[PDB]
Amino acid sequence: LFLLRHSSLYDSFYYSNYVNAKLSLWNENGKKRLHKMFARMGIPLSTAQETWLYMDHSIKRELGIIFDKNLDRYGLQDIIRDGFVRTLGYRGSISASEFVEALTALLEVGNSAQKLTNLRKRWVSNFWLSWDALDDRKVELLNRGIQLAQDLQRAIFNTGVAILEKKLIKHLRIYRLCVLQDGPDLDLYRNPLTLLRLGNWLIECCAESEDKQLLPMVLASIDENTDTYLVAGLTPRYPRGLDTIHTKKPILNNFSMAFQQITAETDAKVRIDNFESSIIEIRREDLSPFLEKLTLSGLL
Amino acid sequence: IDPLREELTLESLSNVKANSYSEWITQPNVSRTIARELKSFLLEYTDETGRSVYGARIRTLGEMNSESLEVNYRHLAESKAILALFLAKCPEEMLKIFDLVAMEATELHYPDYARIHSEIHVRISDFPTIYSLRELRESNLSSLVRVTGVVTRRTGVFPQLKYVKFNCLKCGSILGPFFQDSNEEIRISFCTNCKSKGPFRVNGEKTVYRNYQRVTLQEAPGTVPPGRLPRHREVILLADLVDVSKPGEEVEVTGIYKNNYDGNLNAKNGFPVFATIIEANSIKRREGNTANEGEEGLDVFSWTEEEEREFRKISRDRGIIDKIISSMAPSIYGHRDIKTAVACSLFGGVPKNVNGKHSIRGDINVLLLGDPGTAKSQILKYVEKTAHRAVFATGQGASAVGLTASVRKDPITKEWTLEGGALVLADKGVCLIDEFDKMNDQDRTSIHEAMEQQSISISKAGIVTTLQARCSIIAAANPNGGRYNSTLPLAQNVSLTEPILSRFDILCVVRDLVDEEADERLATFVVDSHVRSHPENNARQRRLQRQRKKEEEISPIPQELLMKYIHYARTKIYPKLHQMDMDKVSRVYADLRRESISTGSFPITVRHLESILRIAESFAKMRLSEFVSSYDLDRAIKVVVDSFVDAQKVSVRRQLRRSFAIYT
Ligand SMILES: Nc1ncnc2c1ncn2[C@@H]1O[C@H](COP(=O)(O)OP(=O)(O)O)[C@@H](O)[C@H]1O
Ligand SMILES: [Mg+2]
Ligand SMILES: [Zn+2]
Repeated sequence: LFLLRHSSLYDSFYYSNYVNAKLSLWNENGKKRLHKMFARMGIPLSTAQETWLYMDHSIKRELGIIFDKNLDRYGLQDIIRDGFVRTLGYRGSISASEFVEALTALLEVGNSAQKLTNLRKRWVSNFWLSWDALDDRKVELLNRGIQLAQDLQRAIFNTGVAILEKKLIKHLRIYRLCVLQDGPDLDLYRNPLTLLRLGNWLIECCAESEDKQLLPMVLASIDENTDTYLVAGLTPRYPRGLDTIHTKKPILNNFSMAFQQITAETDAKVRIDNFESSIIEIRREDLSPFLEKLTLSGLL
Repeated sequence: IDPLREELTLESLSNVKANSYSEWITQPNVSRTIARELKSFLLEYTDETGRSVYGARIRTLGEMNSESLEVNYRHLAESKAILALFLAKCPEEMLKIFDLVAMEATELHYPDYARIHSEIHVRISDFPTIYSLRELRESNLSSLVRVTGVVTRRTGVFPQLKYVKFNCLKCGSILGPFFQDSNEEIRISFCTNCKSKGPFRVNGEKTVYRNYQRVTLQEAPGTVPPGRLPRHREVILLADLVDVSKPGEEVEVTGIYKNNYDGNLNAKNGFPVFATIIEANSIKRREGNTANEGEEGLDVFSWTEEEEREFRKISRDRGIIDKIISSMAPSIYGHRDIKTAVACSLFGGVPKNVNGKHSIRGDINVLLLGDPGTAKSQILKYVEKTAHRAVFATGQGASAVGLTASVRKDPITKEWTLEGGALVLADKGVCLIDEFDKMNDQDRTSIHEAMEQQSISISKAGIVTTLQARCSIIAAANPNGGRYNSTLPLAQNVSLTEPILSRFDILCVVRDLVDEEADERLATFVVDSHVRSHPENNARQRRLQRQRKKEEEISPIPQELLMKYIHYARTKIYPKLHQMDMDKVSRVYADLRRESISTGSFPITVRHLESILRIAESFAKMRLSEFVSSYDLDRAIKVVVDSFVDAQKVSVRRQLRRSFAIYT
């Protein structure tokens, strides 16, 4: 669940990739199913939306049993897991996943060639906010990171809702394709990490499920201040928590090789300077020929 | 076998062996039989479709965290006649048993629902017999009644003691908790242990509280005989029923007719006369729903899950907007430009609040300026019928503070207080003002703030407050001289001023012209409609089927389904704009301003660009779509440009139409 200990239980179930994937919370049916689940668990809606600290202690203590008996009905049996929780005297307790989420949020939104250099300088600066958050004396930074993580997850959820409602995810035999052109929050997706977050959200939702053959996904975004794309190849994922011989085997990311070969053969002034070779920057005009060549290559 | 656990059968249950219905029901075995039969009815009842109605109702009840299960009286009467008779004759104990059997059907679906709501109430929807406050007599005492009236007065919600605990003054022993009647006070005279004449201090370690409210129900003006004083009754609203009825509304009250001893009554009258009250069981909002009395259920605008699926299926159709427009006032022959505007106003736009500093209206106002006999009042009546919350007012029949809000002195507290008006009553609804041009200037001017700011400001008698008026206004007016003069500009044909005209999003000018083909077609349609509506031209199922067959001729969508669709779209759909042609809209606005520079023309301001956006939002909403498409924006642009062109004069109309042909 997303930041269970620093938000409400309703928010924790709502803004979770796995819960949305297994319930489709991006439409009204998913919300109705979630409300029905909460009603059968015996937790009032007002109680669920209460913050974690002030939630009724009886329900908080019984939460483990309540989940043990009710999550199986709705297919959320995988929510049960064992993690590491760290506490300091007279302070709140924070789990490892929540700490990592706060650090990533600080890294992402913490606060021609010239603009690119300025953006990369800003990211380098955010690195130091993330570094400072690792200290026990700087807890205000951690709280700020938690709030930014909540906001970023909300924005990514809105963008994913927009993508899925419009049916923007074109399906080609070799691979899937999704291109963002006129979203409300296009600026947030200049950072590769936010784009990867959105890509993971989309991969878990409606793709990990539906019993559809695994297919690599292409996610692209556009920034008007520079008029270029940020293409990011994403490897497919097996259903979460499904131990199997084929699930035991890993899935490799072949997009770096195909992108490099296309760039070398073609002439579109593509950038492969990023460490993650699957993320490239493409000029506005060249994306259509690049995708044509990608489809015709068949090396994905 | 324990005799207290044995049960009878239904035919044996019909045969009564007690001195009264209450005594028969209260017997252990009879109570067990009644509970078993009620549970069977709840679990096994099936409609024409074949699915359990009450299973779905219980599922929805649990989903929404509610504590009221609605049961239709007709269903119970058909399924179990004897139980319906018992409920009619002895509502109290029957309702207690029904409430118990309902928390065991709810708990069947949601095992741990007791942690949300301790108890669940059963509400009767359609009692076959309807009484007036004048018709009530002593024979209706301690029996379920259904009355209609006007909520003249209201109290604040108070916590009432569910259980009262008593302790002896002298002995100090604490008597057990006792049930608190809603009607009158509970007292202990004779102590079981102490046997002390003296009173008991009322004390309790822990007490459970209940919501309580009281209203003054008055005969509605429509039903009271002309020129006669109205009769009134006091209605008591218990938990979950409070705040459902607001003062000035018209409601139908299903409750228990109860009497109690009143000393002052006796004193004043001089006879042993008992005061009377009504214990509300269910409330149905009858305001603005006179023509909707033929339906069933407490709320006719509510929907079920299957109806929601049907709404989705209807919306997925490509030509949904055309069908919706065609279904607006099917009995009116043409005026496809007055139907489109009415549909857009009914669906409305999406209000916006930019960063919490800027507020933008999200409602559409329409004005009908036309000839005397062009079916405007009928359109207003249809809009009143279809809208969820509607208020109808006439020109001179409306005062400047009858609209908006007014200040009075409270009879009880002798203090200045605030009352609502037409606008207030039409919150998130529609306000219809027939004979707009005949309004007093003062009266007219009142609505200026309300129509754009969506708020009412009152500074009177030390009362400094701002209300919410999020109501759309559709008005019908007659041009100066009683007939439109197409040669003169629009401004010279009406006496309204620039601000009021600008506040109206859509203008629909109606002209009556003599034409052989148009006259023939209109006369044929009118005659066909008149023949169709002639009163002479299961039994309930047969009546519904023939009504549906009659309706199918003139409307592609059922009217009740249309009202439910409109309510669902308004409540659950909030479209947004993300992809749109900025240059197209900007050029359209600039061209409109340039053409409107002419003297006496229809005023044009940024309000109309915002109205174009609002109409695009409404068109998107008509399809239950979460995003505005280019087609909806084009349709809104066409509507606005067509209205502007039609508002012009004859001489320049051809030039204007030729110039604007690109957008339309
Ligand atoms: N286009 C039309 N289609 C069907 N009936 C019409 C049409 N126009 C007028 N009528 C009939 O003529 C009458 C017009 O009266 P009404 O519209 O109430 O007057 P006003 O237009 O001043 O409000 C109505 O009873 C209506 O049945
Ligand atoms: Mg009229
Ligand atoms: Zn005593």
